[PDB]
Amino acid sequence: SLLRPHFLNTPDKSPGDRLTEICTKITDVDIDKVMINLKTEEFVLDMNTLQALQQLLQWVGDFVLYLLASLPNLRPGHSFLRDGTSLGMLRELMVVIRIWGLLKPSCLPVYTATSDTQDSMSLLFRLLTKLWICCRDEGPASEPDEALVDECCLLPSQLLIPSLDWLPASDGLVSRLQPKQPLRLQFGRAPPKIDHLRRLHLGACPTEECKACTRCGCVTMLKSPNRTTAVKQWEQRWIKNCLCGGLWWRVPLSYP
Amino acid sequence: VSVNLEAFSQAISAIQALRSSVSRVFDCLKDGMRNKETLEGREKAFIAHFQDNLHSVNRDLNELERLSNLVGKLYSQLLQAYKWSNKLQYHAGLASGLLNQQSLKRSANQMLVLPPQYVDDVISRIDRMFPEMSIHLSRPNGTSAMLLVTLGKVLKVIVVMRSLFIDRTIVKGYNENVYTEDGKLDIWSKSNYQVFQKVTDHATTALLHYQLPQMPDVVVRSFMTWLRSYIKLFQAPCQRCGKFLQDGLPPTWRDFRTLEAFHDTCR
Ligand SMILES: [Zn+2]
Ligand SMILES: [Zn+2]
Repeated sequence: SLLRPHFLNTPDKSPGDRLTEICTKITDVDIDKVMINLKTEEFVLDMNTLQALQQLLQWVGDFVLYLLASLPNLRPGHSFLRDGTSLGMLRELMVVIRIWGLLKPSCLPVYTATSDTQDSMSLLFRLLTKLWICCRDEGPASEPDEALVDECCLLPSQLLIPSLDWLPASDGLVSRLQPKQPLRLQFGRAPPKIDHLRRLHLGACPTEECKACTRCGCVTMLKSPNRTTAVKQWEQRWIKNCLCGGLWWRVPLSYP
Repeated sequence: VSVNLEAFSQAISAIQALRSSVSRVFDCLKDGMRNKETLEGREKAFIAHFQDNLHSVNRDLNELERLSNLVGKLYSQLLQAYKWSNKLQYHAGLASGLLNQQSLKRSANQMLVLPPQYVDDVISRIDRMFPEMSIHLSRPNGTSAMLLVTLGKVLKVIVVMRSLFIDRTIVKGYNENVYTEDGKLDIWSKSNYQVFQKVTDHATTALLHYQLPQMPDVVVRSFMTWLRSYIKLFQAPCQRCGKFLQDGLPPTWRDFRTLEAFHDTCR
């Protein structure tokens, strides 16, 4: 949604669809060869919001790296390895991340690399294309070959797979309940802290107050950190609800 | 020498302290600001902890530098026996001290005779140590040995034993004639001064105090150890009032087990 095409070249296709068509017909394993054919004077932002997108792009890169390192092993990523569509989406985001990194290098995700002559984005894109060509086949279900398996075994050696927060921190009663047994509760008794929507690390005991979703359980801080540099296209989606749909519900501070 | 051992163990702990304090700086900065009710209070707490951690790193680095300024420079079976010997020796020293402080013996009962040669060997063994004390044994009256212990240019002590156990002591000054007309020891006299009569009284309490029941070598050795501390008469001040003179007396009381000077009025 953010990329506003400055001029309409090859009309009747919006630049989301041009990007998806171009990424689905060009199966090149290099990121440069995909990035060449994509009219890259169109993919321009004002270098302010482009900088403020850093944490979402960080989540994209970290999730891709976690997924590819998780490939040699039921874990938090097991479904995505065989879904061709989601891997296509991850490819498209890596390509637009590469273009936006060439415009401004501060928007890029960071990887702590165990080498200094490394292009980590191109490495992850090579492994992602080689995984995705498995699943973009018609009627395929191709089990991944051993070359990808050993290359993704080399990924903790080349980069550090960080950690990730997974959203449904389950405190719902319906999993806890059983038929023929009622829970007897008291009111107010209640029988690594991140903001999950704007991917900001809160402290050990967070100083700013938070909302929690009532269904999934994601936590966001209540007021935006920087009201000037705020990607309002992303923050204004979750004003009234979470993405899962549930309502927000203010959480009280600890004060330890 | 042992000072190099202590300086090296010291600087070992200095390196461990430096490393842990640097890691503590970076760990407390990893967590970030806590909550702490008042906003002003949380800012104060974070700033104080960071500053204290930085100061501790600086102190540890300085201590390592100070130790650097002060530093100076089948076979395994033998070293294992050496280590185990030192361990047993130190273990036995601690356990012996703890046990003889608290004995449960109430009476010797359930349900003195010595060669004078043995006395001379014991007292010559004491005279070999303490190079400022000279002990001169003589026996003018039978087997009861009489000792002249001169002490620096300060004292002449006449000790009258009875079967290798101290019985009486008389402390006289340096110039004072301890001899009678016939050149025998003057066993029964006093010392014309207030100070040395006080030190005779303190020496009689010293021989009443250091009393083991059986073994007398520790008694005479400990009495001479206590007596050796009187060489700093007229130079040591009292450890209670600071001054040298209470009623024109120097501190005549060298306290047992911690040889410190006191005026006897200052107990
Ligand atoms: Zn939710
Ligand atoms: Zn005093």
